[PDB]
Amino acid sequence: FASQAVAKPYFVFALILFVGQILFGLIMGLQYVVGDFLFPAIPFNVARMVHTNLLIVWLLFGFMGAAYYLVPEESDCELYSPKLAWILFWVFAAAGVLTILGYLLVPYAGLARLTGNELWPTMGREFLEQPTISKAGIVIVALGFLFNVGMTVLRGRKTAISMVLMTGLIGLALLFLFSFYNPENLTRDKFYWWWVVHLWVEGVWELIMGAILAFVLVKITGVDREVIEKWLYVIIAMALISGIIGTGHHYFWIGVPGYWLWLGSVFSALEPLPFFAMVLFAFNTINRRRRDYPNRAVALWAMGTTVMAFLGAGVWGFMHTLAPVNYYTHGTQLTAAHGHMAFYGAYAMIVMTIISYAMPRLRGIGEAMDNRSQVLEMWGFWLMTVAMVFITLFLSAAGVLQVWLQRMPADGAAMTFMATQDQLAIFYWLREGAGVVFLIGLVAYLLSF
Amino acid sequence: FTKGMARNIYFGGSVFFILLFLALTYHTEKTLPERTNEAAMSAAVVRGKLVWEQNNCVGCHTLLGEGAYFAPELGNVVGRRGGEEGFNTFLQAWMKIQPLNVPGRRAMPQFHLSEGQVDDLAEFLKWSSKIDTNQWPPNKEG
Amino acid sequence: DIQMTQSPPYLAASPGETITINCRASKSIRKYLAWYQEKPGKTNKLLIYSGSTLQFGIPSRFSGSGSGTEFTLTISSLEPEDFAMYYCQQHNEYPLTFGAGTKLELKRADAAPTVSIFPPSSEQLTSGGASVVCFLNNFYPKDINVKWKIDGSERQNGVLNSWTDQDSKDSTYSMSSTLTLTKDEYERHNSYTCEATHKTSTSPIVKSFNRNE
Amino acid sequence: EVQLQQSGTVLARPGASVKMSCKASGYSFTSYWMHWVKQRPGQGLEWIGAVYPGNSDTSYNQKFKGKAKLTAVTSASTAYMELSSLTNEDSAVYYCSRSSLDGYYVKNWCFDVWGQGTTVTVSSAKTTAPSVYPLAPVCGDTTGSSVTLGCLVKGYFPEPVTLTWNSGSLSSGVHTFPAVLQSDLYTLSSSVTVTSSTRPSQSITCNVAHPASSTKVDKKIEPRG
Ligand code: HEC
Ligand code: HEM
Ligand code: HEM
Ligand SMILES: [Ca+2]
Ligand SMILES: [Fe+3]
Ligand SMILES: [O]
Repeated sequence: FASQAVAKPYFVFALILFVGQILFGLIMGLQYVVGDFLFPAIPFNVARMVHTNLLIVWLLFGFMGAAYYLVPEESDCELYSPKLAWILFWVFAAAGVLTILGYLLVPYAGLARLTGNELWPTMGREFLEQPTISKAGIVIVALGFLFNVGMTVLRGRKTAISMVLMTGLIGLALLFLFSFYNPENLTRDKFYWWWVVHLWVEGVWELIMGAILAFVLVKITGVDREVIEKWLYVIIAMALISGIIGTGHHYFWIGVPGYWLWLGSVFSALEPLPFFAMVLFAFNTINRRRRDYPNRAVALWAMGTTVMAFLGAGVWGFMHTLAPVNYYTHGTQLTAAHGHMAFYGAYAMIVMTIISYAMPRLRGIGEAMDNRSQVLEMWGFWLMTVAMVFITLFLSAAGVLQVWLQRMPADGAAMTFMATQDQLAIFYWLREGAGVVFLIGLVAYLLSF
Repeated sequence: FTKGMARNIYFGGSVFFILLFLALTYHTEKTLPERTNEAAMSAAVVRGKLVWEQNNCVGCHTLLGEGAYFAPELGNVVGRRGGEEGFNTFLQAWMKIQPLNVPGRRAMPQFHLSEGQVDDLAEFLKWSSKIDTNQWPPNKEG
Repeated sequence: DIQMTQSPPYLAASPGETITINCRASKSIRKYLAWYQEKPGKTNKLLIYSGSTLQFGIPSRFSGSGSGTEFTLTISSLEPEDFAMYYCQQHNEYPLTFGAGTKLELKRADAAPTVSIFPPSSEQLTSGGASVVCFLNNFYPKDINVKWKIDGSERQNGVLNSWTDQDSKDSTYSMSSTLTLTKDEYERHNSYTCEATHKTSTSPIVKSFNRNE
Repeated sequence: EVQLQQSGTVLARPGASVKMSCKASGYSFTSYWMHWVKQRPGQGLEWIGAVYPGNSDTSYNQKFKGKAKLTAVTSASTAYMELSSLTNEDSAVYYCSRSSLDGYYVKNWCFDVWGQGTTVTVSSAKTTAPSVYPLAPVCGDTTGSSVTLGCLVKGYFPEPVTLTWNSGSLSSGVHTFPAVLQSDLYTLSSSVTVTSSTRPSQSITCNVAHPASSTKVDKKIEPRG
């Protein structure tokens, strides 16, 4: 199928933006330990919002591209609108780029003023720092996309893969609506904030990744459609079942009733399950091949992604999801550690899993690259992957050291924020190091093209 | 055990839990005016919240333990800076003296805030600090 | 090491007036100068750090300014409790170093000293010693000079001086002078004299006694 | 409230050693540099050194690298300074104080709270009670509308002495001068101005107490004859 041609820009643009994310992560990582680095010009809070908004946005481009590609194979027909796919690309790229720039080129508050935040306040919330106009831009682009791709599954086959990925996307769009809801009451604010972040990341995205993964197994393997989709259904079932009440894990210390400590810890315990079964899925349907597949780089990506998703979201999430542990660890380098591996492990990795699949057969090259461009990919796989397990280790080491020095002693013996921060330097230095390894590993993954 | 019985577990399994969650969030919202002490949520504090969002403090600090890990928890900062009585006065000073300029220290920008805006910020923080937070953070340091 | 010199050593002023004091550094210290106040029976108190930043709690009547090498502290409308010692501290480099301070005294109307001379007590005497004491009391400004004349001839050796700080009640100073001699040296001469010269007069205040009676 | 509490006066002989302490209360002891500063009479402040109780590191002024040893005990929130091979130049007041910012890398900052100071006096003198002599006016020189008397307190060690007139009840018109050194020993003096119909008509007594020696004398000032 031809009009899968549209999926390229989205990937390519996504790769660029993700280079951006790293440099800014690298700035922050330096600012930790050289605390005035690039101050006043680029304060920590600006670098962060660039780092974290480039993450969200690039992953979206990945997702979309992914949809634009696999849907038409699944749907058995050409995509509804290539022109809408191309137009949207530019709107959404223009919007991402313009808003990152606002962050850099104007002090946040003046940017508030400038975009008339005054009218309908939505800025200044973690991951929701974009002006109310950029949010709406993001919304419009999303709705057009659902239309373009959703229209493609009304006419045409309905696989379970497409159905499930479609549910995936629609939910992502709808929940993103709560970003326009900014309650005057602080605890009510945080309460609904989590309906975006967590309902995204432990619920509705899981559908998007599962479906993306299920697709790649099907094609990469030959294994029967009926078992993959049966499995695909099992995994989301466990995701939704554990994840919806699970949002309780974010509900311990914010103002909402105590019963959340119980509900949240109980259901949270179950949340690694989808991810484990995701590793089972991975190995077992890429255990029993109807054919050896030219690209063993997709295989790897597919396994790695499930494995990493499980260590990061699965294992690291459990470590600190029970209330009595969370009580001390909440809002700590342990939080940074989990956030990193899990986002990398599930969502970064899956985006590249598909890229490795779609890309060759998109520049019309073939089902894989020349062995030169294959061993590069695998090197880039291993540098980035290893680097991240390193990044999270140093971060955990620093988290645990923070909890010991600041959280556990009583008043008077607990060390101040800024002073325990200084003891942690060595870890942050090593963290920068792993961060450098990563960039190099991205650059390799890139030069595989 | 086939794909159908798998798919329904998903359908109903998630309809049950969505409604259950919507129920509890209904229940939660009716305790909030007691827990967060909305009776004491003044024009001052709602405005303070605005000042907070518009300057992106959460881009560096944590509030009630969510936010950024660069800089201290402000959720309980009242307690650790002369508390109820003199906090407003402190925060007035705190904001005009940034950045401190100790070499190599992490720095806080100068926001050029009005004495009105700072005074709002203070009530917002003072009020934030009295939310029933299930006894979090563990201690004075936050 | 970098060395600080403050000026002036002391300064007199009145309540409600403005005064300003200087602190110079031997080499550049960028913006990193602090000032402290010292008062009797209280702990040293940070006023300004970083050249110009008021410390929490300090009233804004205090201020400071400078960079590089040359710095000043200013008090806007002096107050009764501002009369104190002020020290400056460089905080740019190891080792930390301090200026030797500025005493900010309360001005008052000039006042002549009351002089009294005292011969050795009869008990000091029968024990072998002879202290002649002279009190110069309740005077202003602090500058004064005492001169011991024995039998018309000035005496330099064996004289100890002691001075009070500015009285907190009446803003004047006092001073005793003690000429210490032996019973023997003491019984050798006849007339002992205490001379104070102080700007409230061109002519010395003269107290004496003859040893017989 | 942030407070530093420093130990009492110590007396030492030359060549000996001395250890003073500073007890911190009201903040996180382990998070601030504790600094130590020396001050001798009429002599300007000198930074001795600092300790950081969070990891026990120290920093010494090169001029005190032999003299001083800073350590800290984290469970008692107290820091200590041992000075050694005491010289007469070591008689001085010693302050501790707390860096006004927290953390290990603010090594050389300004301080925001000071101890009250601990005195060190280095001397070979032995403990000795003062001799206390009444000073009356020159005999027959009775001429004013007021008259002044004095008490002379001589040859004592160590400081301090407290002096009063008429057991404290006669307290204005009084000055007491700072003690000074002659050789080993201190001497100090006090005067009282009182209206000339008061004495010798009523009785005026000098009261000197020296607690180092457990002495309390009372000299009543008698007219001369
Ligand atoms: C990153 C550039 C920051 C942003 C954005 C804001 N703050 Fe901040 N703050 C920052 C740092 C690195 C520090 C530690 C400073 C030090 O040298 O000690 C702080 C400190 C504070 C504090 C002191 C709290 C405490 O020590 O317990 C307060 C009250 C504070 N900051 C408030 C604050 C507010 C109200 C902001 C919104 C306008 C804000 N900060 C943004 C860094 C940064
Ligand atoms: C791939 C899925 C996941 C992603 C992308 C992810 C990401 C994150 C991020 C970024 C945060 C910090 C949020 C913030 O900025 O406030 C966070 C917090 C948290 N996550 Fe998840 N997570 C995932 C899965 C999980 C799972 C499966 C669990 C439970 C086993 C979990 C448990 C937690 C807990 C308990 C916190 C709170 C930390 C604190 O209280 O300070 N996460 N997660
Ligand atoms: C390797 C180079 C990287 C560096 C140096 C880096 C550094 C950082 C830093 C310093 C923060 C902010 C911590 C704070 O608020 O105090 C952060 C946030 C974050 N980063 Fe990165 N990062 C890097 C790569 C990545 C990658 C590939 C991802 C995607 C998985 C990622 C995902 C995130 C997320 C989700 C947060 C939100 C943190 C939270 O709220 O807990 N980072 N990063
Ligand atoms: Ca966060
Ligand atoms: Fe979660
Ligand atoms: O999460």
